[PDB]
Amino acid sequence: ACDYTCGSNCYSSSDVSTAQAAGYKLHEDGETVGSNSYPKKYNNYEGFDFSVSSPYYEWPILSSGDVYSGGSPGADRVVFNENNQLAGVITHTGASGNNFVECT
Ligand SMILES: [Ca+2]
Repeated sequence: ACDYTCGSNCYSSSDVSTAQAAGYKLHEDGETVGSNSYPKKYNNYEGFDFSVSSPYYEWPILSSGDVYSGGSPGADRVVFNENNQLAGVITHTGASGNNFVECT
């Protein structure tokens, strides 16, 4: 089964854990990767019920299972906070322009 489903993408807890670890390390190092510069600050304008406190940061999680290294980031993102706590997994799949919907 999928622990998280973003549109047609299936993710296991292992996959979110791995993506989060990479994003958080970049966060600690003050570094970013890709043309859009990830990890970047996540603003919760959609008002998703996370039980972890802000600030929040978004990092791409890839359907391939590969850790994001540049190139196309796809539509899915792992949201983590300043204390390296997982807030959730979101996606642009099925949302107009910059809206996000939560993975199921
Ligand atoms: Ca996987």
